[PDB]
Amino acid sequence: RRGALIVLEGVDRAGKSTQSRKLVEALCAAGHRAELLRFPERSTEIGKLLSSYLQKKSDVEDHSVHLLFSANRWEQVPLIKEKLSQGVTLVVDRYAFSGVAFTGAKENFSLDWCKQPDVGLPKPDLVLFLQLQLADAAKRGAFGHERYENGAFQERALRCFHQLMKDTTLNWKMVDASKSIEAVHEDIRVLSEDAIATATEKPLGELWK
Amino acid sequence: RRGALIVLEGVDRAGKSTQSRKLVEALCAAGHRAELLRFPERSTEIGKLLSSYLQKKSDVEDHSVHLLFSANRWEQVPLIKEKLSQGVTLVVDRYAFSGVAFTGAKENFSLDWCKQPDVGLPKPDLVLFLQLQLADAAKRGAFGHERYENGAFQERALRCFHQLMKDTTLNWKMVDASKSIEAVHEDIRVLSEDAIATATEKPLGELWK
Ligand SMILES: Nc1ncnc2c1ncn2[C@@H]1O[C@H](COP(=O)(O)OP(=O)(O)NP(=O)(O)O)[C@@H](O)[C@H]1O
Ligand SMILES: Nc1ncnc2c1ncn2[C@@H]1O[C@H](COP(=O)(O)OP(=O)(O)NP(=O)(O)O)[C@@H](O)[C@H]1O
Ligand SMILES: Cc1cn([C@H]2CC[C@@H](COP(=O)(O)O)O2)c(=O)[nH]c1=O
Ligand SMILES: Cc1cn([C@H]2CC[C@@H](COP(=O)(O)O)O2)c(=O)[nH]c1=O
Ligand SMILES: [Mg+2]
Ligand SMILES: [Mg+2]
Ligand SMILES: [Mg+2]
Repeated sequence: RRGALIVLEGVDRAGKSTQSRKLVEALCAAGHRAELLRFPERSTEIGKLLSSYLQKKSDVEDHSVHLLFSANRWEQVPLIKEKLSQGVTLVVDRYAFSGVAFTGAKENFSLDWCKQPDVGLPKPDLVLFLQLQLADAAKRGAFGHERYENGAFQERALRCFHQLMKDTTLNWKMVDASKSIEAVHEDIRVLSEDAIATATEKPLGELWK
Repeated sequence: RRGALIVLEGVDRAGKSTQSRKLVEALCAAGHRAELLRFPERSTEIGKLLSSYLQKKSDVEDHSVHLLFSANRWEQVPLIKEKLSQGVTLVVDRYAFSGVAFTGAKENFSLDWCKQPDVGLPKPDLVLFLQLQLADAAKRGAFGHERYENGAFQERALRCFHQLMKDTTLNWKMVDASKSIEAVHEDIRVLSEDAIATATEKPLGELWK
């Protein structure tokens, strides 16, 4: 009985990390085997290049960095497939969607080109998109100092996210991330319990193919 | 008057590195501004991951390593465009073709998927393919100990190379690499002088688009 692959995507400060963490804790408290993953995963060789780039300690050509973000997901595929096959549900804090939306926000990057490297990755059974008015998201304190942490770039990534959501091959679920942390959690949790109960029914798919 | 982008591809031990070196020396002796590049370029962060992988000091998931080889070319695009625009012809010892042929030789890698990351790179004005009977190429001493240095894998990369050569958007030129080092050089050199003289006539193209 395989585990489910559940991804959280969403506007900046939309609550992806808080909800990913709470979701795993709640699933495990309700007797599921669930573990948390995030992207980028900064602990590998690739991830350390990505962390330095996001912190602006290094500059990386735009196509190269896009490919490194994708490679960073592929290096985890063997582990993802193994965990799911063993019945462990995986909750993932950002995935290929963020990859495509962020590079796709830069000038002269087509969505098609941005998606290709991630074609074939493990297909999520559930993709939650935490929706929040960009302005309320900036009221969630203030912008950090990493790359992309500005208003104009975020609006352009949001547009790309909306294009990806026309992709009917994927089980997208909109979440109203403007509610309290606990109210948002309870929405996410019920949609996740549903997905887990149906993921044991059809094999793990392949993304964008 | 832009420089030309000339790539050498070819079967193992076909003579790509020797000819790349001789070609640059001859072009410069004949008053051209020409410089040598190679892929993978093992001096960058990415290139050191690639060198360790090829030497088998490290194992890398197959999709991730394919993307790293491509990223390794994109990190050099800014320099490639700048050099060509300044009138410097660039002689390149392996390029995206080797990227696609080598991963494309592994099971379950489609040529389409393998080409995507390199879509958009600077399009070579001339692609020389050094042809040699795989057996005569093994008579060029013996196999080293790096990855892919075996007979069965080389035949499968050669097949992929032949599929890429049906790509009429590219100026492929077959070279008979079984002749002497000097005879092969003289063939390559004349085809290169021709390409350089025509590359000042149309803008640098984009690969596979
Ligand atoms: N529903 C919520 N209401 C109010 N504040 C929240 C809510 N969810 C999270 N926060 C706070 O807002 C900040 C961002 O939350 P976080 O879960 O880190 O978002 P995130 O989407 O992962 N951000 P990022 O990784 O920067 O895109 C943190 O201080 C959270 O405590
Ligand atoms: N035309 C030739 N005839 C005979 N030996 C040659 C010829 N060209 C190169 N060699 C020798 O064959 C070996 C391989 O040459 P090299 O130029 O390094 O090939 P290469 O294609 O770059 N190999 P690789 O990088 O391993 O695919 C070297 O010892 C060369 O001196
Ligand atoms: C997964 C992924 C992410 N991104 C961006 C989103 C914001 C930043 C991470 O920020 P956090 O580490 O704070 O989640 O990195 C990309 O540009 N491409 C990708 O493939
Ligand atoms: C450019 C490139 C190369 N290759 C392989 C060809 C043989 C080895 C390099 O060997 P040499 O360093 O000895 O040329 O690396 C890939 O697998 N993908 C690529 O994108
Ligand atoms: Mg977060
Ligand atoms: Mg060589
Ligand atoms: Mg396509």
